Amino acid sequence: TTVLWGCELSQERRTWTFRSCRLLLHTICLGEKAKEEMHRVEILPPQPVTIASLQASVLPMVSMVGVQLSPPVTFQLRAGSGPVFLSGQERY
Amino acid sequence: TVLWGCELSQERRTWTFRPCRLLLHTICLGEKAKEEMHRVEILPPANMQPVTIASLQASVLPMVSMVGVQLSPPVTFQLRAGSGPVFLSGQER
Amino acid sequence: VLWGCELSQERRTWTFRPQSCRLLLHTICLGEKAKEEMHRVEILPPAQPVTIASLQASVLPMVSMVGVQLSPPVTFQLRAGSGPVFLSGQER
Amino acid sequence: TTVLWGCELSQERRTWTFRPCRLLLHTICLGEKAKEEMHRVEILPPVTIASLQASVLPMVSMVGVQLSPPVTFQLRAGSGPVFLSGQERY
Amino acid sequence: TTVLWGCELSQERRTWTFRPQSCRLLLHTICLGEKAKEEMHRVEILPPMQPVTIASLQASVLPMVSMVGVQLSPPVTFQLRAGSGPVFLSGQERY
Repeated sequence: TTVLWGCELSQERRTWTFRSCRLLLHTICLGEKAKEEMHRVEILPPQPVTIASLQASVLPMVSMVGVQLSPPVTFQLRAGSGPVFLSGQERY
Repeated sequence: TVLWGCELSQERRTWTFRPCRLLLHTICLGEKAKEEMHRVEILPPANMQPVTIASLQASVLPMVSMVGVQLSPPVTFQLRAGSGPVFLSGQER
Repeated sequence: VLWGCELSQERRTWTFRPQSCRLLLHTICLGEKAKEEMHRVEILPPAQPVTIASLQASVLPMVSMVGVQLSPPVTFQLRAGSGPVFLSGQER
Repeated sequence: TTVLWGCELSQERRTWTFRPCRLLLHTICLGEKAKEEMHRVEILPPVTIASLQASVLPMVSMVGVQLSPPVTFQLRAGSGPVFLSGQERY
Repeated sequence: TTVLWGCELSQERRTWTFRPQSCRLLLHTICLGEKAKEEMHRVEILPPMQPVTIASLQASVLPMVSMVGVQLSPPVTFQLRAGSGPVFLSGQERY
């Protein structure tokens, strides 16, 4: 049974934790409100791993369909104001 | 098994798929779409926040290909930001 | 086997026929000769069209959609732009 | 068996042929030394598989395409260099 | 058993080798840091045979790429062939 999953990161709310046997991570997208500075999203333990770098006037968003993450997973907006959205599916 | 497609816009920013599995392939801006960024969401089914699946803009990225996304119906797409047209393609399986 | 086609304002359509009961669609690419306007490629019904790609020379000259499998007959149409636009795939 | 595979195309070497199995093709990338013109890469029996340009799209990923050898790539337009990467399987 | 993997390449560390029944490095994304300057970056894999180029990125053009589905057999040596970075690689160690 797969359920749709999503989150929004920003400078005000820089972190989000998924914490169902696997998180299927599909896309990462900038919101229309996001400033122009490069954005960077990392996954934190339990060093950080950078999974995406995006910029409004250069690369709207990115697809990474196929990535499957083992929970718990913490995302952090390591650089930029956001909003930055993430989409995916929980599967078990 | 069956090809699927839908165009979202200011006139129609919402669409819902019902019949097993929507394979979602690409999302593309139309040549008549104006400059502004466009954002496409999937709404949660009624039973917390819409899930953003694509951000596109004509001068910087006019489409994206997310082959491998497989959605269970009903699925409601919404054109959250932008006037469109924005197209969606995929297959009903 | 390997399969490809070129669409243009002169030749706007290109129908695939004959295993070869599956067309794997891999990439869609603008030619270096395509002019600056946005290009849109749709797939047409046998007997509403579905847009599968939007491209523009100065913004995004190609796209990969490896994984799409289509059931023949498939008719592609260059709905907008003058081309050339190329498609590639693998008859399966 | 799997072995990493790569080749480089350019005006000085327009084509490259892989043969003695499937070639898993991964990415196609412009070199930093490349010029600014649009580059187009074909597979010759031609089928165009990529268009790239340094100031617009310097590479593309094609993880999933599997080719039956022999396979000949051609730099149909542009001066290069253009790199291809993949994996020989079996 | 799968574990998240991530490395950072730069002028400082312009080469990293992932060393070892079985294990595959699943290679997911390669992304420029916001601190990378304007030059083109190119990342190779060096034979444990010439180097193989796997990505070309540039901040003002294409700051990252996804290559989900690439499964590398160790040993795998990554090299930042052109560019000062930082450039980040992400993936998972499987099995």
